[PDB]
Amino acid sequence: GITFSKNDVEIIARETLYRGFFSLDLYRFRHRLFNGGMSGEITREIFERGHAAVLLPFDPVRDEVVLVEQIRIAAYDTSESPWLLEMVAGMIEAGETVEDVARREALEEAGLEVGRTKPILSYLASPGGTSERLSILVGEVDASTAKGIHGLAEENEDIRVHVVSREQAYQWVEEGKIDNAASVIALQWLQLHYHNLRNEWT
Amino acid sequence: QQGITFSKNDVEIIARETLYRGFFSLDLYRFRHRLFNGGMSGEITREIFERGHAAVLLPFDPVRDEVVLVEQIRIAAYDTSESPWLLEMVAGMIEAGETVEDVARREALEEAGLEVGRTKPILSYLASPGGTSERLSILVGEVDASTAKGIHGLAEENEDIRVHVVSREQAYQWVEEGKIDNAASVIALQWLQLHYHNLRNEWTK
Ligand SMILES: Nc1ncnc2c1ncn2[C@@H]1O[C@H](COP(=O)(O)OP(=O)(O)OC[C@H]2O[C@H](O)[C@H](O)[C@@H]2O)[C@@H](O)[C@H]1O
Ligand SMILES: Nc1ncnc2c1ncn2[C@@H]1O[C@H](COP(=O)(O)OP(=O)(O)OC[C@H]2O[C@H](O)[C@H](O)[C@@H]2O)[C@@H](O)[C@H]1O
Ligand SMILES: [Mg+2]
Ligand SMILES: [Mg+2]
Ligand SMILES: [Mg+2]
Ligand SMILES: [Mg+2]
Repeated sequence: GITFSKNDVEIIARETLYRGFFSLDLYRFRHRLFNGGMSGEITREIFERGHAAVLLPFDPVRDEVVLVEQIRIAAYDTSESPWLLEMVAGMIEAGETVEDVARREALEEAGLEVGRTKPILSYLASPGGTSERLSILVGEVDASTAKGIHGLAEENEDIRVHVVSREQAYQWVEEGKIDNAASVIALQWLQLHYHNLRNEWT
Repeated sequence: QQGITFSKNDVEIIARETLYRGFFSLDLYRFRHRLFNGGMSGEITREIFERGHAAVLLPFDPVRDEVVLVEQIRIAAYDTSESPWLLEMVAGMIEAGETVEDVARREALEEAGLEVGRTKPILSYLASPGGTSERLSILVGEVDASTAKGIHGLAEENEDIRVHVVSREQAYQWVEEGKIDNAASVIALQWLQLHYHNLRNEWTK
């Protein structure tokens, strides 16, 4: 496994470079080197935007997945369209749990009640430049109740529900039609675990 | 089956404003877009972290069923991880005029001392598109894991990297256990777990 621990790094200071809806911080730190020495003082720019909960809504009876479609303008420059097919997800605020956020967002974004849940994985989105961690759950849903247009208007959130079969969703990952990290991770996990999960939940 | 509903013709980007520029940038996108129930939104603003785009290389030894991991500190992991040293894929930013393949091969040498044989695309993904534009394009690369050892990275860039060789099965079990938990490695190693049988047959013929 890894070589060094938090006993091997000192964060000297963090400087807020930008404070708005999100923050950008300069971390100043020193750390042990693999060759046996200590680094000098290093600085890194880090995008601070909190952490998120992600829900894969899976119907184990029908072998169906619920996707949500919404515009993500940051996708515009490298994608055919900025509207993406994604997992239910939202930011975790102070004192909330991953699972309570997932359930609130499943209701607000897809009109879905969630039954049983299991953790998938918790991952760092891009840890060279952002602290963001996302914790994915799979949630038992009745996909026949998933339809229509959702999202909170007062937050300029406009979301369309799509229901597909599991195999169809995974085909869309293979084809590049679904290409955001949270959805790729969740649906690859589903393809590796669906036999046991469907058995557990049926 | 239809898929997504709207295209770039359905969104108007009114302006972008750089709010902060240093090594990276934070931009404010100002835009309007079509609504599903009809009509156009009002003006919306989003803060977007701009850091360019990256190439990622999963170094896979098909003879040995082994993967090469690189360990380095990622200080952004500190607040949510037991240690900021992460086990990762070879990866680097893509400079203008460069291909994903060119970057992947260069970084394999710089970060792991690895010569790469054949490559195949895995997947290209958006890291976190609600708040960053970053796209990462993953290749799998054919390597001899018996050549993978030691300390690498560019010291003049304060890049200090240690090579680890593990079995594919061990690497994937570490994803399941949360010991590997950065997106690029998770995506690449899940893909490998779904495709290694055919990939080994393809590359050992
Ligand atoms: N946050 C930072 N702030 C300042 N300088 C930095 C930073 N990150 C890197 N540098 C400088 O830039 C040099 C080279 O950075 P390269 O190695 O091509 O990129 P990558 O591997 O870091 O990022 C690639 C992906 O993997 C990661 O997970 C990222 O999140 C990306 O998603 C470093 O040695 C530093 O001097
Ligand atoms: N970039 C932004 N700039 C300004 N306001 C924003 C921004 N993003 C969201 N808001 C405001 O905050 C509201 C709620 O945004 P949240 O709870 O985070 O949900 P989510 O699904 O968007 O992001 C969750 C993850 O998925 C994505 O990939 C992200 O990268 C995350 O990783 C928006 O409707 C706006 O009012
Ligand atoms: Mg959301
Ligand atoms: Mg929401
Ligand atoms: Mg790198
Ligand atoms: Mg490098």
